[PDB]
Amino acid sequence: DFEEIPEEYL
Amino acid sequence: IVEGSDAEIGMSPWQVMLFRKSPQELLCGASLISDRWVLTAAHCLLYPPWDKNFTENDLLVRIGKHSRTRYERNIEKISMLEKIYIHPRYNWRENLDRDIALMKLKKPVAFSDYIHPVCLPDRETAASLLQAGYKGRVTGWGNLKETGQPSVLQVVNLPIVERPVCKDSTRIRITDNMFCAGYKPDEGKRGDACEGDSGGPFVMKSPFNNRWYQMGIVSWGEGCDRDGKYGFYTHVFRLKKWIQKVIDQFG
Amino acid sequence: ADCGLRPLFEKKSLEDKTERELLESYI
Ligand SMILES: N[C@H](Cc1ccccc1)C(=O)N1CCC[C@H]1C(=O)NCc1cccnc1
Ligand SMILES: *[C@@H]1O[C@H](CO)[C@@H](O)[C@H](O)[C@H]1NC(C)=O
Ligand code: NA
Ligand code: NA
Repeated sequence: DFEEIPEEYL
Repeated sequence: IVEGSDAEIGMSPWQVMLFRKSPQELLCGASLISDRWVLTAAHCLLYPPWDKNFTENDLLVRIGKHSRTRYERNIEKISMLEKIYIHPRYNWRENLDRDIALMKLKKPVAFSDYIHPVCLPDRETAASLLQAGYKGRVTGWGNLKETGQPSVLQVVNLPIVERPVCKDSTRIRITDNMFCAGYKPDEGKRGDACEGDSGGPFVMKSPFNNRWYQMGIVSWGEGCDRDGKYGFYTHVFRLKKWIQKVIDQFG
Repeated sequence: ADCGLRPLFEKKSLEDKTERELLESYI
């Protein structure tokens, strides 16, 4: 359901 | 939030979303109290009856948000956790007494039109504003109904309730570290926090200096927006000496 | 210092649509 976030943050 | 409305842009710039890294999902609300410190409910991080015990690296904080699910490019900011601090006398076994925790960010967040800290009350603003009948404001991306989810941040204004009415509404033992809020059945109007609003702020705008203060933290309720039930909030001022001790100790 | 003063509201002397409901309850 959530738009993926930038990989940087993961 | 049940029976609330969409927030305006920038209406709650201290609102924080607690976000699980994998699977990517909302965990809780929270609030920004300085460029490095975030306030939430302890049960957002530690609740053994539900096998919940998160560590810093399990989590992210998303600040400046409006949309629940979208990645709000050039507006929200996402930060990693340096350390979690739970109140040492948080009572997860019984009644969520002292339901409060702090999160220190790895790096300071940049303030903007959408990102700005809330004040914490001093003794006098608390004594003046924490009165039955006085209204505060609760915000969150939690469920719209007890038994779905909002497109954007929701807001509801709710009156503080007399402590005997709080006590008489429930079989759980309430303590001085809690207050309750919400309309009575005979009041016509309704509204409540619900699942997913946990950890978000209950704020009041002081009429003395026109600043917003965080008086409570979404802690617990029995159902959402049920007639004759009330939402319970952590009493931030009563636990402020702990807050200060942590921030003074750990930066 | 600047806590609790929202850039898009208090800092520009704009009110949100329901803050007055809070003020009116502070009797
Ligand atoms: N429904 C429980 C009631 C309770 C159980 C055990 C101790 C104290 C209270 C609750 O609110 N819980 C169980 C533990 C987490 C918390 C919760 O869901 N809080 C979020 C919430 C739920 C419902 C309404 N408003 C806020
Ligand atoms: C929570 O986890 C921390 C680290 O995993 C651990 O020290 C504690 O035993 C767990 N249970 C608690 C904190 O009640
Ligand atoms: Na009771
Ligand atoms: Na109710």
